[PDB]
Amino acid sequence: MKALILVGGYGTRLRPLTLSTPKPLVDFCNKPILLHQVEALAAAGVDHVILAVSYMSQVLEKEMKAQEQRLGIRISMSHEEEPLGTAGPLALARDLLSETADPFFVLNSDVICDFPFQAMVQFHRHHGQEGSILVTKVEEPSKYGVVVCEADTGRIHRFVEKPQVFVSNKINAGMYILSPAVLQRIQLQPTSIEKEVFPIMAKEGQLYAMELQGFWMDIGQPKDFLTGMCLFLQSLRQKQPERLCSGPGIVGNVLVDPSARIGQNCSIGPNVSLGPGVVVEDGVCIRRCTVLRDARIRSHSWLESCIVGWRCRVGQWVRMENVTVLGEDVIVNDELYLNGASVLPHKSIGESVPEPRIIM
Amino acid sequence: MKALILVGGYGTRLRPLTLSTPKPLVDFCNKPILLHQVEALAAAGVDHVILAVSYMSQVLEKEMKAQEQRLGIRISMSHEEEPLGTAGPLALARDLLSETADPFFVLNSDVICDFPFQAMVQFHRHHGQEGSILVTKVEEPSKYGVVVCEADTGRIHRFVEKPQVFVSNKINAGMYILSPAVLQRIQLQPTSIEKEVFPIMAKEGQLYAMELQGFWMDIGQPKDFLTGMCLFLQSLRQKQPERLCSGPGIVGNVLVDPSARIGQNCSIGPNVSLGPGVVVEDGVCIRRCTVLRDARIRSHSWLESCIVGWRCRVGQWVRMENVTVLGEDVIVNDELYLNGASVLPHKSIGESVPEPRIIM
Ligand SMILES: Nc1nc2c(ncn2[C@@H]2O[C@H](COP(=O)(O)OP(=O)(O)O[C@H]3O[C@H](CO)[C@@H](O)[C@H](O)[C@@H]3O)[C@@H](O)[C@H]2O)c(=O)[nH]1
Ligand SMILES: Nc1nc2c(ncn2[C@@H]2O[C@H](COP(=O)(O)OP(=O)(O)O[C@H]3O[C@H](CO)[C@@H](O)[C@H](O)[C@@H]3O)[C@@H](O)[C@H]2O)c(=O)[nH]1
Ligand SMILES: [Mg+2]
Ligand SMILES: [Mg+2]
Repeated sequence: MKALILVGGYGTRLRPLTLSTPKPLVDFCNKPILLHQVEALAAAGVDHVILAVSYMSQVLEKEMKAQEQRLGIRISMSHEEEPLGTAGPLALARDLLSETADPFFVLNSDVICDFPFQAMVQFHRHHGQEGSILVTKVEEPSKYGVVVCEADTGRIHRFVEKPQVFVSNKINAGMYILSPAVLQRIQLQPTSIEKEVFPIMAKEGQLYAMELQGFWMDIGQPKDFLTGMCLFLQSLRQKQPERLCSGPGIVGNVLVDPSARIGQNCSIGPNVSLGPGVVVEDGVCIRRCTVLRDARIRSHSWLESCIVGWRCRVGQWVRMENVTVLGEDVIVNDELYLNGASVLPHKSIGESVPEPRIIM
Repeated sequence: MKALILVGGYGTRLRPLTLSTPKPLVDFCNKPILLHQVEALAAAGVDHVILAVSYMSQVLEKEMKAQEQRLGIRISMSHEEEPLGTAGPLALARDLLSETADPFFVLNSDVICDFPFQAMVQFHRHHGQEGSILVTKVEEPSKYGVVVCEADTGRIHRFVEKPQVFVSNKINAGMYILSPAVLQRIQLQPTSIEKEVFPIMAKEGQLYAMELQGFWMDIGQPKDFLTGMCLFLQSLRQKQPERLCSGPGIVGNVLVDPSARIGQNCSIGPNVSLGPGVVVEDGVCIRRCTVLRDARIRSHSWLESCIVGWRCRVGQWVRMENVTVLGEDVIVNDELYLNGASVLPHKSIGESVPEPRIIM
């Protein structure tokens, strides 16, 4: 029983945080998102997880080394001297997938959702064919590829990976189960699975469609990070009300790390996740924001729908709103108004930005 | 000796403040604008003052006779039916100035400066002509009437109401002394004094000029009101350093009324005048602003180059900048941003203003 994760890649959409660390390694509610996916695969029970590293590949490999001994599950990397796309890692790991005649999971690392994994392999055993997709309805189609879905069998009549304005509402949830019979069709050259093998596979009608229960979201865009974090905090309050912090100054659904410190006389708005090692001073209001690790936020400041990078210092009386992303080790001077600014790492801002723009 | 102050002008430039209370009654460094002038006229030793205001406002009619026994000098007013310009007040009040053969003072209500009234009056007694003006050098002469001064004879060759050709650098500063004789040049019919009667007086040579010493500023405009306040605070620091409030949480030239209450752990920036009865909470940073009376500013908020009207309640974590003006009885919700927003009285605001505009 082996599962595949397309880790790495460039991650060009989440850019001001992915300049410093790779996209699977960024902290989504005090844990990396790849860590969430491998907790799900370890909870389902998988001996071997194959993982492809096309990016930095030091500081992604050492964390997998460390996490193998905490999970107790054997992990493998495959990497490549050139980017094989998202299809080509199947052809690279074809032998280590081919020695066992088991169906294998295929996951995108940016996807966070409730994980239907072994209900999905029961679905795959029921219909009996080679390829199963996950499908979730999403309001805007053009973000993510769309499938045509029928009633009982769920056989996909027609596939298209880049949607038109009104072609369909059901979106590919980016989570697949592939048999060993499909890697004989894939080639060694760098291709992309979401467009090459799915169109030709949709010609035969071997693809079937598994629905999802709830809160499917990608974290690839920096806005999508925030709304997916809000959805995950809601569903975490559903499942584990224990874990969310309750306090008199805390309103809504707030997740605080133990090493994080909250100064008194301050309000924490809804849907806020505080990383490990942060310190929030007296009289700070922060709503719908994600603060990563070791970040200091000074007194009398207001932050709303923002992402604060690692080792960031926010001055006093700073107002940040509208998806202002701060890179790693960014120092913000006091009495500044940031609206919509994505700030590149190791930068300091002298003056306020009134409009959304990228600060180099 | 008599003195005529021109008030008029319900809607000249201080508009959200004048919607509630007439222009000479609003507070400028914890004193009304008229009260600065009539205190300087008491220091001049004038015997009777008369204000010509084209509207009968009942509250100021209470105020003047309430003031005149502390002042020691009787105060009268003169009301015209339709506004006769700025000369018609002198023509309508001709009898009170013509009954005694002494020079009389003419003032504008918006002009505030150090008033050199004994030096001015002697200067008029020494030169002995029909009218003496006070001029001052300003960087931009376009807004003001600009005189040409002869060297050491203070005689004015030319008086133009407006420039547009840069006749000179020195401007009329709103300070006239007029003889009884020039009473018969004016007519009861509506006209304007600085447009009409000064030019033909300067053609003869009866107009004379004296240059002020320091910090002339108009406070007609609200943007001009703030810089006039910041300039008066520095000159008042030179004159009365012990009147200006000093403290560890207080930075720069700050004038605090003893009834005002300032909370703990907050930094009052430079050039800030607080009204009587204001309440400043914890962590409020106020720079270059003027807070009128009974106005409460809640905690953790930042205000910079702003005017706060009477009986105002400002929410927490609010950021106000770019010369914003609140009218009377204005309540601002918490976590808002006001940039350039001029606000009408008795209006509550529940949205942030991104750009300068007027809110009704
Ligand atoms: N090793 C390797 N991995 C890669 C490469 N390119 C992409 N990957 C992995 O492939 C996954 C998807 O890549 P994206 O480029 O972020 O995909 P997308 O534009 O968001 O669209 C795809 O994902 C959506 C769901 O997240 C799908 O809905 C959509 O149809 C499509 O499959 C990511 O986790 C990334 O790590 C590569 O060149 N090399
Ligand atoms: N009674 C009455 N008084 C008036 C009227 N109009 C103006 N006043 C008063 O006359 C003074 C001048 O009015 P403004 O219209 O505001 O003049 P300005 O644009 O500021 O220019 C004048 O004053 C400048 C200094 O403040 C001068 O530099 C300039 O030469 C000019 O005289 C103010 O005190 C105003 O209250 C009126 O129609 N009737
Ligand atoms: Mg993606
Ligand atoms: Mg003016």
